[PDB]
Amino acid sequence: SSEQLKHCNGILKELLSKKHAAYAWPFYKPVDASALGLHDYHDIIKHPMDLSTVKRKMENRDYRDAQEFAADVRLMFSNCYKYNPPDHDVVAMARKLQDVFEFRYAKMPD
Amino acid sequence: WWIIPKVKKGC
Repeated sequence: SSEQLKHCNGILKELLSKKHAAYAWPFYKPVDASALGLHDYHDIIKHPMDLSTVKRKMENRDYRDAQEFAADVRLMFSNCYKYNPPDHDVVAMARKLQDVFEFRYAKMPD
Repeated sequence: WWIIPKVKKGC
């Protein structure tokens, strides 16, 4: 219930914390396709997502259950895996941050 | 930051 959303908010705070900043920083804000020269990004990624958007939704009480929060976080990683070849640093960073997310999300209070 | 966007991190 609200208890499960508190667990989600805790995960979100952890993903944004200094402990994980070395691999989380590419996901703090929406991909700036123009600034990075990725002029095909929005043709390949039709539903962009990032941690600032997840945080805005959490602060506005947008998520009604844990599954909705998890779908957004996982969409963010999915976009990274779709756009970027797996040998690029951003994919290694995404996989490590998703490890953090999945292992803690799995500890959802029942 | 990126040395090369997406490809290689610098920080």
